[PDB]
Amino acid sequence: NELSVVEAELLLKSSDLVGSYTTSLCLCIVAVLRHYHACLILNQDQMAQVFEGLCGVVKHGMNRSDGSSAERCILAYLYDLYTSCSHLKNKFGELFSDFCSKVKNTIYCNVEPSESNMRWAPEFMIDTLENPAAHTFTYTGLGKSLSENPANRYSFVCNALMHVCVGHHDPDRVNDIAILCAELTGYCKSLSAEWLGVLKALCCSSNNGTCGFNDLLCNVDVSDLSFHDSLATFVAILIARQCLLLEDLIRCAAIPSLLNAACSEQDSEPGARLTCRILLHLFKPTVGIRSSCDRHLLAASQNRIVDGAVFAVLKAVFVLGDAELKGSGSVETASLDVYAKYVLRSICQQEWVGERCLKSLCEDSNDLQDPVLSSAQAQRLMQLICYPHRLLDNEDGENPQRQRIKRILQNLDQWTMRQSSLELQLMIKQTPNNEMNSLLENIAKATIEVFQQSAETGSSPVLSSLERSGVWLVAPLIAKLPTSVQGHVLKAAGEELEKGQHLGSSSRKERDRQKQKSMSLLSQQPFLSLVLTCLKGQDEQREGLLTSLYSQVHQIVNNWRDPKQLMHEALKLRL
Amino acid sequence: CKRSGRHRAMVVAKLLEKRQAEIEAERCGESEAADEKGSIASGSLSAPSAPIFQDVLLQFLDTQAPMLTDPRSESERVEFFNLVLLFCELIRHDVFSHNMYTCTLISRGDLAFDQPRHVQYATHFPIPQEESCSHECNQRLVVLFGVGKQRDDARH
Amino acid sequence: HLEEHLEKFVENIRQLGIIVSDFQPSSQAGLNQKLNFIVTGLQDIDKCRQQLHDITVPLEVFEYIDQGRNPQLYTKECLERALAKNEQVKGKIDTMKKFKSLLIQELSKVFPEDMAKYRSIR
Repeated sequence: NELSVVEAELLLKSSDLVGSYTTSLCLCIVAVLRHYHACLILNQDQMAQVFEGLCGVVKHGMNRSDGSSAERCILAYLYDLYTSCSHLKNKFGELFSDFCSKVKNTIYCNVEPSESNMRWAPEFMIDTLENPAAHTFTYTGLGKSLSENPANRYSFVCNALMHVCVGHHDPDRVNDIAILCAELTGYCKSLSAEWLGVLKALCCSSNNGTCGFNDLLCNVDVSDLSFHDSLATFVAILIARQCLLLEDLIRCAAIPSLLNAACSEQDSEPGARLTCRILLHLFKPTVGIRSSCDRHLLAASQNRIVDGAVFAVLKAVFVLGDAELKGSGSVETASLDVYAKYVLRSICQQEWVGERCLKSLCEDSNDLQDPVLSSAQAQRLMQLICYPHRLLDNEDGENPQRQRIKRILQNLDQWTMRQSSLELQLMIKQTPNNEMNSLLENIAKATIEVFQQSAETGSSPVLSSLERSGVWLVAPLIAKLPTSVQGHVLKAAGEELEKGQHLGSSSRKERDRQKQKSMSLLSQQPFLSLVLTCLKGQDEQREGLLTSLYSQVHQIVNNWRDPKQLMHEALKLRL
Repeated sequence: CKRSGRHRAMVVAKLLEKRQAEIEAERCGESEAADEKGSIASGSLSAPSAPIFQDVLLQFLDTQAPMLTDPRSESERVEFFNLVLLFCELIRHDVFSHNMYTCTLISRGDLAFDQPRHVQYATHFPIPQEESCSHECNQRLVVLFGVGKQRDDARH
Repeated sequence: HLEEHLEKFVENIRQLGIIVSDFQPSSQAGLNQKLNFIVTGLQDIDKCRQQLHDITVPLEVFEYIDQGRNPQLYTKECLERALAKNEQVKGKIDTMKKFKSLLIQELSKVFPEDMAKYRSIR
């Protein structure tokens, strides 16, 4: 915040550090502060000086319209703090009205992109592309050449992709050529609208005409799968300055590559592998950057995007693992069916992805509303969302949905509360309207064994005793379930209390141990807690559970003729 | 360990740094006027010595760490990683009664005598309150680790 | 020296025993009394070592540390008064120098012959 006074003091001394040391290293401060935006936005007293301090430093830059990318990105973060707080609208609302139109006009280049058909020459503007590694190229004049002709930006992209693959793959050199690519793209106002082909033609290698600009496929090799690590890092720094928007990135890059991933032969099966790598590192030898802020720019830049694309990413991952491949050729020479599944597990092995998806499904179940998935193929899919390192479950029986229920209830704890409850509530809409009876018998036999396993745990602090006694936990999970489920299990809880007296056939030896278990079921307060929530909204469930209260009250009045007053509360609970 | 993000960790310290001193202080001033009952209340004088404050919440958290000092198990490592920063920000915002938070660990440190967890606690808890007082911060760091001057080289 | 280390260990053991006795001592609380006795023995050994050293201290620093005064600040006033009196006598000497300078030039201007004779004599 107090670099503004330093800028005002050192303006008169007039070194080269004006606009450079207080702005380029300011972005390093910005990158850490953007990455911890949630801590700053939480408390509303320290951050008020931050917007005041950031404004006073760049108070000679409110009226920018053709500035550099680093000048725009800090002012984009100035827009980010202003947008993420309504209380910043009050004190600097007078200096934002002129600031709103000039900043947003750079970002509002939303239009159908230029579909020009210039005959692609692989030699255009060879002066910069001959050796851009040297610092002899002044970078203020390079942006003037790109601004006068849009075709200069196209030819710069075409030949730089030749240099990253043919040349040595050092991680330090590719960072420097990405920095000049990032600053020159954000140097002018409307350079983000011309990216229509390279985001598709780098991956779509089996269309040949639908994308255009065939020099993108021509001058570089496709089968090499080593320089795309540098390419994925290069576009990661490129998107970190908001040079790649997301309003038409789906129309330009994503859905052309989705059809060419799963439904492709070996002509674009390495191209199908290129679909995986550009999206795996988009949100998550190796490109080892020394700057730790550069490894955390993408996590900082992810705050402006939402969960509106991850389910679309994992949609094509399943279909890439669904359409069988045999002509592949063990990382890439094997099939891309299992390699898509490797992407599927490693995405949810990230702890950020698992918590962010489960809170979204708790908000609304429309994240996984796509009917492309089958029954059991979707059932294992959210189990990856439930747990990444889980074993692959067994094959289906006559009741595939019932076996999915029984596995999650054998291992109940507090931490898997919502993902178990999410697994139930997706299953009532995935079951069609002709076969709820199939789901009704699925919740018949799977819930009577819950009643057995609640008895089995009964037969053989608070939180440690809670997780061994998940019948305490399943009743709030039942409480999330709709009223058809509780009405159905009252029939299920009714019939097990009917057979409690009838087992043994009034034996001297066999009935009494079963009747010992029957009054034991009365003794466990889980069983009353299971049914007291169930007494709301039931029309015919009287006769079932009261058969237990028939014979239990009959024996105790004969047992009373025989711990002085322990049975008194045992009689209040039936009242 | 399942859900993470230390934006939650800042909230719980900041949900409770001000609430422990603004709803108990309304009843502390009621206790501050009626705390003079004979020699026993004068011998204690709990309210005028220090305001009444929410305390002894540290004893719910010291039990849940058998050997929580290792990264070899992945789930409990981020449990321990969250544990020390949460203990740090209670001291940073003065969330807890640090007058008695210190004395309990002194009593645990004194009555302690593969190392025991109370030795593992005071070794690895980060206190951000620096240069406050030598009789509270500096002299506490010395006496909690036995006798021996080889620790001064790591100080160097 | 080792007497200071023994006194510091004595203070640390006394503070630890005070904290242990203030709390509920579950273990053998006689270990604290043994630590206090060892502290007293170390203090006696330090007294014997200082008796071999034969170090002398005046009593004014005792009420200074009763106020809590660090020895460094007592040395501050010691060096301050030494330098101040040095400056005072230096200023007195310099004023004496300029006074006899006016004496020499006055005796030269009114009495040239005997002043020149004494200049020859020295």
